Amino acid sequence: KVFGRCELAAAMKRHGLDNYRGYSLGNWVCAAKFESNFNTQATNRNTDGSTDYGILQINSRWWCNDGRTPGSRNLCNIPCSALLSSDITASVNCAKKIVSDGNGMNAWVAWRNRCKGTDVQAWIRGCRL
Repeated sequence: KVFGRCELAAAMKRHGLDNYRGYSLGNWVCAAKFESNFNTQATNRNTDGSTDYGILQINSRWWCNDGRTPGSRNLCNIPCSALLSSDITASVNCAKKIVSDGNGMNAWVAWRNRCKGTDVQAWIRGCRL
């Protein structure tokens, strides 16, 4: 599914992402915009055999179980396929762990390249949630 800008903002807010760990809602919306273009089915296969999944392009190396190494890593305790659901619950809950892992939102390259240092409030402008 491809979310609308404010539709996603509303959903993320519903899941308590607004100001989570000091990161305003606009940061999360901006991140999704440039990581997957608001597409929950977005998948990115890296040249290392790993894959980034979903709306927030979470990498399979550490955060989910893709069936190749059960019992290993999988810090979010979920099958990577769960990150491809139209229901963003899994992606959001896993993102909360990622953002608390010590590198803030810098764990998302698209965010650090196109969102960081900008007025992310623009991403929720007109949403009046």
